[PDB]
Amino acid sequence: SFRIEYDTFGELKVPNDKYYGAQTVRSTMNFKIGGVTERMPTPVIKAFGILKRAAAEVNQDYGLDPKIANAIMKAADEVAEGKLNDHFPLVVWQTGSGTQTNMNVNEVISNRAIEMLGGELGSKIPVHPNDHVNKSQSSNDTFPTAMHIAAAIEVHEVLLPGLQKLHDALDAKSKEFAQIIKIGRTHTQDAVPLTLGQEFSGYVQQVKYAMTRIKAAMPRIYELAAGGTAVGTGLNTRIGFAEKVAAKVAALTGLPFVTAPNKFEALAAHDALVELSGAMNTTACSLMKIANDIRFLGSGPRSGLGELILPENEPGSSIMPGKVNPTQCEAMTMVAAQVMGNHVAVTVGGSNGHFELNVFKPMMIKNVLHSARLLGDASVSFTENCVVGIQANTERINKLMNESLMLVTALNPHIGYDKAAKIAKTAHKNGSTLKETAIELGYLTAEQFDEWVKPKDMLGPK
Amino acid sequence: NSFRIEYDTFGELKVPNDKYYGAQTVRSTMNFKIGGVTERMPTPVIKAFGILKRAAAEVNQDYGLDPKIANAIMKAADEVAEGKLNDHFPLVVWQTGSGTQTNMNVNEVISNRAIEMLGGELGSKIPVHPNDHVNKSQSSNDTFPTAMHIAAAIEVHEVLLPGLQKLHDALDAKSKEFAQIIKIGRTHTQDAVPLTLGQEFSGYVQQVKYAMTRIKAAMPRIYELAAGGTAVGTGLNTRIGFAEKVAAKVAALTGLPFVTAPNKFEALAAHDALVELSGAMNTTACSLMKIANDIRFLGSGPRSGLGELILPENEPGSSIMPGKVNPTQCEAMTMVAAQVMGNHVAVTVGGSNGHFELNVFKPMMIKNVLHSARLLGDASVSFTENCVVGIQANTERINKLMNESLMLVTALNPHIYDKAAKIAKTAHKNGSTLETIELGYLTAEQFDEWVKPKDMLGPK
Amino acid sequence: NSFRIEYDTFGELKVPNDKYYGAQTVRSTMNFKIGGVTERMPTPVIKAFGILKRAAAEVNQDYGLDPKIANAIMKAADEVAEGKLNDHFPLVVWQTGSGTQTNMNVNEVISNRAIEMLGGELGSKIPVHPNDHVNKSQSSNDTFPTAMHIAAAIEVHEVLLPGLQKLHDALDAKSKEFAQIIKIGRTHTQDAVPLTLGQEFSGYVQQVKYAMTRIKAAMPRIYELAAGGTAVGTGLNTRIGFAEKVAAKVAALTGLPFVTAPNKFEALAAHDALVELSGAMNTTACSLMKIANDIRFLGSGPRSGLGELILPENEPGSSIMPGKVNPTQCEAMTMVAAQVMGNHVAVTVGGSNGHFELNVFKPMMIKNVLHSARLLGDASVSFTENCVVGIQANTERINKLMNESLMLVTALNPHIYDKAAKIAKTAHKNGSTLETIELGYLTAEQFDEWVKPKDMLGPK
Amino acid sequence: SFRIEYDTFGELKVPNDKYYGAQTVRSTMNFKIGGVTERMPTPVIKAFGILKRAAAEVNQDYGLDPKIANAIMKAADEVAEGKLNDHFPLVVWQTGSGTQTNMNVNEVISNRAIEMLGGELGSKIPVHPNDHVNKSQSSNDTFPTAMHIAAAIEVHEVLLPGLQKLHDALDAKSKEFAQIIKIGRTHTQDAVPLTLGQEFSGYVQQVKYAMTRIKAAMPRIYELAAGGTAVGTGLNTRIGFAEKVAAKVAALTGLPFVTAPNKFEALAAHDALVELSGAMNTTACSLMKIANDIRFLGSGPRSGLGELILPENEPGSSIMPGKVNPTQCEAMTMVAAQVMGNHVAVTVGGSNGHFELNVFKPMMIKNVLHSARLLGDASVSFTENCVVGIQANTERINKLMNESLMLVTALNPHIGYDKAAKIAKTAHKNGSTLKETAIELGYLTAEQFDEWVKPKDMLGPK
Ligand SMILES: N[C@H](CP(=O)(O)O)C(=O)O
Ligand SMILES: N[C@H](CP(=O)(O)O)C(=O)O
Ligand SMILES: N[C@H](CP(=O)(O)O)C(=O)O
Ligand SMILES: N[C@H](CP(=O)(O)O)C(=O)O
Repeated sequence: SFRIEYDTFGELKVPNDKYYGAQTVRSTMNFKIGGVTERMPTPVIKAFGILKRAAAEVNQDYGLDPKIANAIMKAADEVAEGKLNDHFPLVVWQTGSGTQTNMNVNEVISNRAIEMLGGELGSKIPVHPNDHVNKSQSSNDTFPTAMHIAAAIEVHEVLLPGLQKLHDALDAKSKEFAQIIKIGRTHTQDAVPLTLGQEFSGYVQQVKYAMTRIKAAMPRIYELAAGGTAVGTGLNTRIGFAEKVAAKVAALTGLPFVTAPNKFEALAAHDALVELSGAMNTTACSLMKIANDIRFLGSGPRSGLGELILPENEPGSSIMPGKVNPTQCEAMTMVAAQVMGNHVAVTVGGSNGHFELNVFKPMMIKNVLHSARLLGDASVSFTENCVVGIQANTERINKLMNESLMLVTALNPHIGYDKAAKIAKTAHKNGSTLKETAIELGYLTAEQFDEWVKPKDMLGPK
Repeated sequence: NSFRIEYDTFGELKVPNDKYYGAQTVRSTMNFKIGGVTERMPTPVIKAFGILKRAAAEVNQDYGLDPKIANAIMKAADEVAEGKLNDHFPLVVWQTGSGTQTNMNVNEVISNRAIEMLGGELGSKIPVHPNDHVNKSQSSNDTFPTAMHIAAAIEVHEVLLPGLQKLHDALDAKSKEFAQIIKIGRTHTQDAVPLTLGQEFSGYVQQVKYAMTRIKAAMPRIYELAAGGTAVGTGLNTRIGFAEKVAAKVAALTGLPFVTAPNKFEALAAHDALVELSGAMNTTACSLMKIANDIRFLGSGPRSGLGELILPENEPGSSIMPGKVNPTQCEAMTMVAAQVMGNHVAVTVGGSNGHFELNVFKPMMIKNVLHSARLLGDASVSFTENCVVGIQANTERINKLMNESLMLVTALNPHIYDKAAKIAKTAHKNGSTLETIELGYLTAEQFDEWVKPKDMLGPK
Repeated sequence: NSFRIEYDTFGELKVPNDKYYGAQTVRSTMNFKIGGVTERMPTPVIKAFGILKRAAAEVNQDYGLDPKIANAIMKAADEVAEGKLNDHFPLVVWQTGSGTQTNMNVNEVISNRAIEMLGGELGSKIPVHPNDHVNKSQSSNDTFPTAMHIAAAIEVHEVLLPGLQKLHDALDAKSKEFAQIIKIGRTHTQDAVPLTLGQEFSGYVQQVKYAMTRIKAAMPRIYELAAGGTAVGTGLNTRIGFAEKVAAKVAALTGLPFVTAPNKFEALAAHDALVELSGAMNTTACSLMKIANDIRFLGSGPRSGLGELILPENEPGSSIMPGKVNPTQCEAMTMVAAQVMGNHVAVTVGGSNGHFELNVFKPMMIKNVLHSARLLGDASVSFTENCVVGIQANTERINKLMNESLMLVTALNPHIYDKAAKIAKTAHKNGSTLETIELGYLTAEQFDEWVKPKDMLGPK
Repeated sequence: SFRIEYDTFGELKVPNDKYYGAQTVRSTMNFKIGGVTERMPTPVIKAFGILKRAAAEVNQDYGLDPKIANAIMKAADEVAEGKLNDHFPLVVWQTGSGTQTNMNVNEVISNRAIEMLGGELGSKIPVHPNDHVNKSQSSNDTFPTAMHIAAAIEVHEVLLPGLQKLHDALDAKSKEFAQIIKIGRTHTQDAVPLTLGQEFSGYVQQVKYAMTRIKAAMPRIYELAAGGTAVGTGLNTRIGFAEKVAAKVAALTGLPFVTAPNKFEALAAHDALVELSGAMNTTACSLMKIANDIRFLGSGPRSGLGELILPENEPGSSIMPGKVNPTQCEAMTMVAAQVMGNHVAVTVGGSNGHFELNVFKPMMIKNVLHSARLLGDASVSFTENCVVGIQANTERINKLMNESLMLVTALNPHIGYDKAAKIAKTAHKNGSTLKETAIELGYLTAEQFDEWVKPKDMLGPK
């Protein structure tokens, strides 16, 4: 059930049902940091598939045998399509260049291509991991290329679609709640009116701006390092390889990938991952506020604010009979907190480049992909399992709004804020309504108050 | 307008005649124009340098320093320590990472003030030489870390812990005062089962008690002083016993248990103790965020919020929303909490980036630690005196909110939770009281026996 | 010693006769004693308030404000904006989370200075009333955010970007100057293949160019002003057109493309644009950490380091290690970089903690954003003028380090990597040159043809 | 291959080969945030096993049938021993109280106990998830209890043993290198001498202090919330239950667990997790410095510092023939960066408690366990695969040290620092040695220099 491969350190049993070789087994022995939970994220593996596919096709221009190139392309496609995920056992906590994973990809594509050409697994015949699959490449330019492909795909496939669904659901609710006049709260204190639609329009703008911020952080993610080789010079690669590989990846993905104009900047730093993480960090601040507001507006049902009725997805507590909780708000705010921590991890990695290579690469892409996936998935879940089903408690909203002492703000231009403040202070002290306190105080008539104090008229400038 | 003329190996320098600093300091002001006066080395570091140079001058008498000179250095150093010469320190945090510029600034000011006391000429280095006398047996590499730990320890003992002690005592007083008031608990922000306002406040008391324990637990390695390590930690060109004598002198002058760092390489190459102390203040900030934010929300209204607490009014109300008054001390405290968390990340990045024999992020690290300690201390005093001590319970409102809670039916769980859930769901749907006799699970007399909030405050 | 007497609803207040602030400001100094003078509201916020109140006064003439009063408010506001009245702002960042105390401080100072210009009595609110005239059509809730964005935009355009532009141009000059010098690359800190010192520096140039692009990309939503939202964003008790006219007036006064925020609820309830701008400065800090740290290590020695660069000497050497000179500008820059990263976390925590219609972490958020922008700007100028422009290449040392590198045998990969690895391993073990003819893989003439560093700088 | 269970929302197919029930399947449908990578960490599941075992035994004092109690204890033990890991499919990104996981544990222990008593899976007969397995408990007090048990075990079993191995290996090297005189570097510049043993003693102290800091952060992790129930009052639990459960967990683990003196503090906040994360954050700063120093000291072999020879564990690069890299230093520094980010995630969660319950619990324990595991595993790997095999390049060290211009510091007390500075400046400008420059300058004789400038004599105070 094992074959035998060798490196300069000894012989290695390799499971016969695995496409990886001696370098990968050696790497599993040397980097036992975290369990299977710490394995290189799938999107990086798939991006390596896309990248090696592109390199194999392009390398035909620079002397790669079409028969071999074709088999490498088919094997690479299987990696990209997630058919060979079980042949990647290596953790994030490896070489800072992601060398072990590049070798893992080179070995798996080599042996799968060998199998397709009816060769012997482990023979490197006729497909050699270094001479064919890694031709014109280093880990130094391929791992960054895989990071940017993986990041771009996760943003377009998961993060932005998630935020789009949340935007559309919040906007629907904004329109639905456009007529409902509620009380504003500033410093958590009773303030002047606004519509529940107006409050929700704030959330809509925040999510719209989140998608703008993420798109604004993508242009330099579309720059691929492929062609820089060891130090960015492109030593032992051919003129045009960098441009052709980038164009091939753009064609394969339908995303506007281009070669990095400066390969030194592309290898020595991952400032684009720090930039993208920063956009997701801003998104996390927006989502924390939206989810926390909805949590508190839905609080009660009796001794909270109780302005919103949130959908019940789970049965109530057995220890507090029938009690139901804003559980999607909790999942979203926990994700928001995680993204903020991930961002600091990305920042520390990004700041610690040395000369020609930043060697924090696996850690940086792990945190960026984690944040993008969590934000995308949480946005869908928060939308489908909370936002779309939110109802307004119109009776309660109307009571809380009408009872607010700060409706006397409407009397500011009519009787001055000194007299308005006396009415509010007196009504508060007496447990009285504003109307009767103003009549008893003799600042206006019952008919004047009913003309000057209409919530419907306090929703815009005059 | 009045300037004297000093020289360094780079040229002549105009030095204001009314300043005790010299050529090294003026040169440093020309080379490090990063941030305005707001970015000047914090006063506690300057004062700690005063204490340290005072200790070194006295101790150096054992190692050949003229008592006449030593005495004048001690008097001038004491003036620095007492904050009499703060205007003679114009240098910013954003200087050499060893804090060399500030050490030289201290050496020059003490030198010229001592010269003045001995009737010499300012700028002459006669008879008190900044390097040969004031900096004798020392480097910036061991003195700046010594000043950091002295400054940090004094700020913790004089500002941070006294602030938290006042907050602890005020919260504990309120816990006792509110021990009889039964309110409704909130979990997930939802109506929960009863607890006393005293019980809720006892949580806050424990958090502040544990904050003080955490800060004290982070101090033992702050009491380790680098003084004696000189350039790289070997103690090259310093005398045997100097390290122990200077530490003992600082302990005697401050009444704090300062000792020489057992490993001077660890003391110069890293400031892990500042990262540790920042971490304690970071935990404290999480506790204070929770306490201040809870009190903010419990005080919300006065009508369309929770309105359980009445917070003292310290300012007149808004003119834009007439008479509106806000939990302003809660805002100051929660903004401070957020600042401490950011400061902690700055300290961590500095702490992680030591190179070989010297960490050269020293000024940035102590600035953030002193900022956090000062803000936490001052905010704790202000939050205590201007909010906590004056908090009142809205007993009428609390009683209504608690009695009306559907989750009082939890008391019926051991008596009759399936049936309890039906009562709560029905009462909720009907806008009825837990009347809902109608369901026929108990008599009016049984409900009055089985549902007493007074009995739901403990295990049985 | 000279005091006048003002009143609020809480009592009488002594106000220094030589101060333009009033009862609200003195009350605020009594209630918010958190940090010393170092924690005072940053000057750029005060100046931005000057610009904003100037704009409001002029625009308010359309909505019934007496031109005589309006004119005096405009002159007094201009003095605030020009930094003539900085001593009349004693309030700290750690106040109300809306920045209400500072808005009142601005309203009072402009009121009393305008009163003085019109020959009235200081403290009288006659004929210029702080609330009725200077604060007309406004709340703190929409004015403080407006001041934050004006202050942030001006600091970015006047300090941060000019600083990075100088650094970009200086690095680019050096890139061109060093375009012919072939050095050894380092990956994992290990000896790698050649690149030019110009190529390495072109990396730094791109990083700074992209930093300026990132900051500019983060500005569009900073140009959105909240002015017109008043209390909760509805614009209650303000006039139609006021929001657009005030934004257009600020744009005209500053020459920056300020516009009214399309959604005033988003503008009051959150400061996501400050979190976005802080994020751009956070990325910039990662770029500058790398550039400054690389130059620090490349300049290391002069004998037992890398010693590829000769950094300008700006200070005299150490007296403790005679003549020793250090990369002090690199230390100032990397300490600033670490500070920006911490500041960013403070901004993020504040930004995440909005409640309903108002985020009340406003002063803390703008303090951290302005701190980061100022430090990055000033450090970029200082690092440029006092280090980068004067950097020299040690061509003799660079040439030795590069020619002796075992990884020049990489050039032989396409000619003869198994054989290339044997040559490197043998030369290393023997302390020999790549002589190692002995292995017999090529002739002395073939090696001289196949191994030219000049040919290893590009793809073929 | 499926049985059928019901909740108030519909019928649910439950795989017959799974011990979880309707609440768990419902939770998998409602919380699709991240894949299997985001599943509740195993140590939390195992800690739930220990906790439910303790509760079942103790509950016999308060009316739980011994027959049932015994079966619950056996099933709980299987969870604790990691025999039933595949029956826990729920993610971290659930209810902030960890309610879904508590229910998952209650269901699995219920059905496994039912199976042991020959009952029908899904019947809740005779072992009821709520009435028996969750007896005297809430999620609010059990999830915090599981967090502290999991955290304490990870610290004692993984983190501290890892740091102990690193401490001992660094101390061995300190002793081994005690005679080797190298050049100190301050600001990265050539400084005065110290032994390689002295430099390594710095690292030893940092790791010793790391273990002290972690132990100093444990006392409040040993406080268990069990007994607080819903809000901390202990409503619907029995007097003595809190103390007995804590004592039982202490006995089962051999760790000094005690009941939290204040259950309000224990439910409303997780300040102890923030405290422990802070200790691991300080540890990360220490390990960043140690790993980065060793990386740079091992740099070359020719155009770096080259003072250390690091063990080769992998074959050299094929693109740069024979090039070998400090890969364990990279794994360690990437872990250090991750711990710093995790710490910010923990801090944000810890700061955001509301009234009687902090609902960031799963996110906080995930980050704490991640940091502890990574630090522990990286410490072992860095020790075994780098530190124990480090050699000194004595020839190179001796050259770099003897050539340093700052050996003239030894002449400070003999000829004053002004004359010493002239010698250094002149020798530098002339490319000369200190000795001959001092003779040519005429500040001392060849015999005086050889007496006054001995590196052996510059290693201590005089
Ligand atoms: N990691 C690369 C070499 P590779 O491309 O083999 O990963 C380096 O040493 O710089
Ligand atoms: N900064 C110190 C020496 P000093 O004591 O002069 O500050 C160094 O160069 O290592
Ligand atoms: N702070 C504002 C009002 P102001 O404009 O008085 O600052 C509020 O109470 O919402
Ligand atoms: N989560 C608890 C109830 P449970 O114990 O069922 O998890 C709450 O609502 O406070």
